[PDB]
Amino acid sequence: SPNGNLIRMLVLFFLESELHEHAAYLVDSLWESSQELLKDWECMTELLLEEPVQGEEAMSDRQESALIELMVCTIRQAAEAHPPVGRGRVLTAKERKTQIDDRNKLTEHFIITLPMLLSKYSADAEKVANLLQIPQYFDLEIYSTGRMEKHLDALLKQIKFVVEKHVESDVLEACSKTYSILCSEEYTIQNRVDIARSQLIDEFVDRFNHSVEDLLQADDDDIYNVLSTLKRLTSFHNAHDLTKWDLFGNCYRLLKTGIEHGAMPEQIVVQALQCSHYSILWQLVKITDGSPSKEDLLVLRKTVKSFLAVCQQCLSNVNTPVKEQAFMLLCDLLMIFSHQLMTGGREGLQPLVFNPDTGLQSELLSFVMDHVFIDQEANKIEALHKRRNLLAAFSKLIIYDIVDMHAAADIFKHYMKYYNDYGDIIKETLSKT
Repeated sequence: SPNGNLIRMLVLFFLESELHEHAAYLVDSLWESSQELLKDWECMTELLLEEPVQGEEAMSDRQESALIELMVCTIRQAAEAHPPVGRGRVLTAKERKTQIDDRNKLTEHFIITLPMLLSKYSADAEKVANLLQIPQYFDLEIYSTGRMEKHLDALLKQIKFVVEKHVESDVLEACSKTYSILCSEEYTIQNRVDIARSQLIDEFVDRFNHSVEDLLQADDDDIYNVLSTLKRLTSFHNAHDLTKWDLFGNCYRLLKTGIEHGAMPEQIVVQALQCSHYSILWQLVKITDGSPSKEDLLVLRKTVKSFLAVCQQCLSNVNTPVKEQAFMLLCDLLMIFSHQLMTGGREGLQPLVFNPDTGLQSELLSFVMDHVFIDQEANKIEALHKRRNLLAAFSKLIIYDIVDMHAAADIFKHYMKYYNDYGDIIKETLSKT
């Protein structure tokens, strides 16, 4: 493949030079002139899947990662037929025809080759997370049309292998999204994916339940067995309703054990808090869409009240990731279960309304002082945007007077004191320089 040499050098140009920071911007800039080369997906998957021939240099691991990332960018650009975010709308008749044929080409090719790609690179977390961004651009009807049921089985097989081998959050999130996508088209393949997903969840709920009992009744393995299985269940509980498995019960036991004795690892606490939050959100969805009874509402109220106390108690955990996690869920729940919940003819949801007492408001205000306004490279701007999200989620409680909006203003005036006292002098000084 002479196109193979061009693809190889394009990967080299993207890695060796600093002219293009993002792969999506490089693909977009060359899309007008090199669209046919950038859509030779048969050539890209052959470079990734075939072994080097005699006299040919093997691709390094970084070049294979860049080729995968570039390949996914071309898949998006061909399927969506518009530049990526940041570079952005009527398509001509030919462009719409090109999009339909592109969508058909990439769907048939990657329904076959994505299982092969996932199998070869199953251990590489960054590569698998990128490869799992591909099914969202599939024309999923082809699974039934082209009689490609065996390739759906091969994809479901490789996703389960990926879930079983990985604990990274981006990998587990990409697997969860792929399961959600595969159940969003037609019921014949929806039922086949539901069977594979439910069996995958059943196997990890059993392993999680057995690990929780091993831990509470500790070893390094006991800690890993709980954390690793809880990570996969927490990642799937966002997009998948896992309430038929009573996951809140064991998460509550883990959090209560960590509150009394204070020996629970921080990441088990963070995952247990997040998993419990997801369970509550799904329980609210089911209780909202249906016609619940008085017992249904008060059962969820008992659950939310006990979890609000756990999040408040977790604010005193020695580990700051637990504080931030509990604080984010506090600001989330106090906004969801406020009087906002009674909008749109849903006054029957009043028993689910919660008002934070004085002690909780004071502890929420304390977190802002010690963990949002702190004294003291790529992790600095990430922690800054994290603290901004923490303050933004807390500011919504201020606007609607869920917390003491006056006590929060005095905290704001305190940390803005240098700007109100010397800001005018500093502004006009930096202007004339």
